[PDB]
Amino acid sequence: QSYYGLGRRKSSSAKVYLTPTQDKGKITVNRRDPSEYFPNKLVIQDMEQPLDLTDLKKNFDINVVVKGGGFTGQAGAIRLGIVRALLQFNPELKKILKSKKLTTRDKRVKERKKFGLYGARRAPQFTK
Amino acid sequence: RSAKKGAFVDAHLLKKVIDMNKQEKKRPIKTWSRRSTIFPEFVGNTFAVHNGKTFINVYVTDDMVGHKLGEFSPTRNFKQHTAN
Amino acid sequence: QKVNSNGLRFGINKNWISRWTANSHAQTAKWLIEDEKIRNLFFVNYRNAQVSNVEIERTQATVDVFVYAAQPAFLIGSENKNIQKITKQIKQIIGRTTNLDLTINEIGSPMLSARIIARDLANAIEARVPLRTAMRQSLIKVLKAGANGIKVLVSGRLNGAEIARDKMYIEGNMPLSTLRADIDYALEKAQTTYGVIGVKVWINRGMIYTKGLNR
Amino acid sequence: AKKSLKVKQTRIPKFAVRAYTRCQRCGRARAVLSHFGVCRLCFRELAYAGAIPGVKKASW
Amino acid sequence: LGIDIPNQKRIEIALTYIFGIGLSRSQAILKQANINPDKRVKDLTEEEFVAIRNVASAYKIEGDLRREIALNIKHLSEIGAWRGLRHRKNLPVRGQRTRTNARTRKGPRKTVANKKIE
Amino acid sequence: VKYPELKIKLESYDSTLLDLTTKKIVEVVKGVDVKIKGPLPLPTKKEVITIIRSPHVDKASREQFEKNRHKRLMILVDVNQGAIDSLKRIKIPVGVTLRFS
Amino acid sequence: RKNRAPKRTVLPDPVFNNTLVTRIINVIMEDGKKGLAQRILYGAFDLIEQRTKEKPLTVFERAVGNVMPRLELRVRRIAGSNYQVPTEVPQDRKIALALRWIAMFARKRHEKTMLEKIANEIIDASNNTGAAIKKKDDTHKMAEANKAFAHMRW
RNA sequence: GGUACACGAAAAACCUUACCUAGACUUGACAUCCUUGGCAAAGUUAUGGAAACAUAAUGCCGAGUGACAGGU
RNA sequence: UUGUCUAGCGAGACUGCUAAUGCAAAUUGGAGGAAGGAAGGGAUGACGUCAAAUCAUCAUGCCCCUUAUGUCUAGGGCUGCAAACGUGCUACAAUGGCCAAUACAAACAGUCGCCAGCUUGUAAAAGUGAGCAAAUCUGUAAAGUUGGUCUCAGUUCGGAUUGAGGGCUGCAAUUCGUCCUCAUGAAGUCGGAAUCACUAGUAAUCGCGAAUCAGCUAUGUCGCGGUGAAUACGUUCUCG
Repeated sequence: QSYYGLGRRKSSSAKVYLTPTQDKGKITVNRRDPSEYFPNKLVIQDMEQPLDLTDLKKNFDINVVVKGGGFTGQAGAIRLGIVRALLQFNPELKKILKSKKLTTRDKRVKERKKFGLYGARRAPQFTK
Repeated sequence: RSAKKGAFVDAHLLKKVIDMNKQEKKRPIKTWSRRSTIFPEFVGNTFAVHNGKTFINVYVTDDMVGHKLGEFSPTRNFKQHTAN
Repeated sequence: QKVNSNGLRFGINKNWISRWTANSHAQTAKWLIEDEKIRNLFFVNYRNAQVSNVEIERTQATVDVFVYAAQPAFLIGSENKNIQKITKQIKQIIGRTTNLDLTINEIGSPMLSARIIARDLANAIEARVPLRTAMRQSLIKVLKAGANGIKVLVSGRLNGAEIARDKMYIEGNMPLSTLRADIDYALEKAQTTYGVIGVKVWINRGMIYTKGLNR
Repeated sequence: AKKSLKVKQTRIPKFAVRAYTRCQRCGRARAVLSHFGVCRLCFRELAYAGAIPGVKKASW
Repeated sequence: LGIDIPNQKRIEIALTYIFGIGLSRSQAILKQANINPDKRVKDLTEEEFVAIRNVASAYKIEGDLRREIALNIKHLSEIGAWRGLRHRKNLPVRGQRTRTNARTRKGPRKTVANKKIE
Repeated sequence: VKYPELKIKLESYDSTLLDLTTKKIVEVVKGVDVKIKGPLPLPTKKEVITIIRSPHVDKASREQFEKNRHKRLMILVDVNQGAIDSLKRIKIPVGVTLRFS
Repeated sequence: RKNRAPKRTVLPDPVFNNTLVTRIINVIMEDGKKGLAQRILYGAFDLIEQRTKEKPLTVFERAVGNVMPRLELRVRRIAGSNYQVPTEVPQDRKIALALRWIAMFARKRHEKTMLEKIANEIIDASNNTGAAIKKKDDTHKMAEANKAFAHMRW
């Protein structure tokens, strides 16, 4: 069965189509290679972490389209999308995917940058 | 420079310098501003330029085509540093 | 000191004084510099009008100046002299490029509005009236006529002393901590022979939580 | 010199280098908004009165 | 013409130090003269070194650069003028503040106590 | 017919006020014509006006007023006479401005 | 007076499968990136099996186990001659201090490309040659040196 | 010091601007009233000048006179 | 290889039900669930405290010129410099630097503009040629990453600064907008007595747009974001 989820981690927006067919699970993020889309670092496996908890690269073919985030931002977008499609498969596994802090959005996004806050949170100083 | 009408003169500081350069070199003119672009047609004469104060007569030179009049009028002074 | 409610719980609960919009730095400058003059005139020139609020309604060079008043006769008048006077005044202040078609409408118990109370208190202060008695009468008239608790503060000279000690009133439930309570606010500046005295009144219109946007 | 500020805004004999926008009620082209043709605190109190489109206390 | 400097980095970088040839015109030479990058190489060929010192002169001669700079400094400082006046005192001339800045030309810091009032 | 495929964008200074107009268009266009695109939300290219509080020194605390220039795209793919007759006479609230082709 | 607050530990680095790995990556953080310090750590391991050969996982876990401190010293003063009093801390701050020590002793050095210098730093910190083990030995030896002042605890 | 500083300022070529020197200006540069109309002058291109400031020149639209307008 | 999308609402998250404690309220755990109990940020700032800031929104009470402190154009400073705080940037480098390319937005601005793509270029840019009053058409989104090099140097860090000559807008660009072809590689190789901001997208950090602006030595800031942890024992120092 094809599962549809919602990936919006790091102020992103994603469609996912988890199809547990004979396909290995190739991650087609915006229809280009992950080697240039992502570094070969932790991100190249942070993208596959949802598969890593669902029989990595052997199940849940990830047809994912995304917009939003950078290199780890897009990986997080596809991650939230895949885990949320997995939740949509059966509305009972939200609890067990909450612990991994991938779904049940922890709201980890660069929040509203404030007036007078230069790092988006840093006050100038207690001026003498 | 300015590169877009960057060689323009107000046509009223230009008249007196054109006349005075061609008389022999006549220095004093009542054309006080900082907008006179320097051209080799203004050689030999001085302008009564405005330093933010009275009309001080400074010797203008013509080497560039984008540099301007106030280049020859003093506008800032030294520190004259004091020990306290 | 404290924040003002008419900017705190506004924009989500209370209807705008001016309903207009446009793109960026194209024509909003003229509208924003124009609406304020009309708003101030509707309270300064027509003191007896008792305008709860003026609804400025602009969309592509046309303004429908609505007024919420206790009696239309203040601005309509007998023999339609008040209506022609106000139309000509607003037309001269607005130009010939914009139609006016102003209307005056009854508002249920206008004493639950703050603009009229603030304006009248400012007129009293700049008319050299005893501050104590005038404030007592205003509080009585605003509490008796069917309105909830009130929060009035007059800052500046108290007509002889107590300059930095502003006289602040607190009546009934006035929670600025609440974000939907319909605490209408308006500030006014009394120009008296002692300078300018600032009157601010918060009036409770009844809790506005899940009540909509219309004033 | 509030009259000087507004008049310098308006009158331009032949030199459009003196171009800028400002509030027509209180001038002070410093911190003005050419989007709204108004200064800062006058804008703030006008919005507090509710006569400005979009009025809220830092709602993001 | 020019001072020949050996390379531990690429030739352009060795040129960056010398006056008249800097990071950008030597970059142009490197992209146009087909210079072999130095992967822990001290030098490809010595004979080209001084030759490079002249190719950038196609844009503006380094000797001509410094001569024009010095001549303009002296001319505009000796006469009644502003740019030469601010150049001779060794302060920024293109509109850089000196209140707490412009000290890139005044040295790091020369601490002297200022006037204090009650 | 009658200027077919009239791209009518709607922009407002209020949140619910513009979605209300968009829903009014999508409901009035039906009953006289079917298969019309409805609510088509846009990035709503607003602006944020940051203003200081005191008439004097304050920049670490300068609150913002939000003239939220919202934007909803209304496109009629079926432009029968009743559909665009309703469209031209939608009578949006005065705080709503329509950019029509 | 704030009290015990809910400190949070993020998901481990999912390319090496260790929370200490991601903590180290996020403590030596330069320019804010993890794709940066991840490359730093991978190249450091590559040069570790290049020079001073050792398995990255075993050496990393051994370093984490060993470089952790024992106690902490709180400053106490009454009239004069301020001194220290021992206190116990949870292991989270211990591994955090290890993180900070590694970052400080790695990010700053001559002796060219950072790959080999950080590899050498982590190797020395791992094999009990003094780069962070000396602090652990001292803090144990410090308590028996100022015990006359350590006993004065209220 | 908190209760000022990448502040009020969210821009310093002149304006923005508050000073500076250079020029006129006298209900004045703008402006309420008095006063005079259907052709009435802000701004115009030459032009002394840098421009007001007088001009030749144009807009159902305006000038002078004393009371007064203006004031980061 | 579209119902994510953008924006509105409803259900919902509200101790809902259970167990426990707590004379109460109230709190913890467990279900559905986005979070289990103010859900991370903002706003919400009470009497009054500093008789704090402001006559600089404005109004002006009072004190001040009026054919003159009003007005004014033009020019200049408001970027002066021995000096001392403070904001950031930016570096003190190899996590990087330069070179060329690359992926992404949340979004925001744009019809003297944005400019795709393309010609010249070492360029501020010189232009050809669609599209856009703005999810279209654009504004490199970059950092990240790819490939070469650099081997920890006053350095390919850092572009600070200045001159030969041009470029964007604006009568005028020298001073005071500017940046760049070319030059420069300042200071600063980790910062003293003394301190602040900062607790899951937080700091740190890199970007797109823009506020005034005709235009800008804002690198900034303001809005949106991209990468992105740790600790917080506890009031022992400590401060309100």
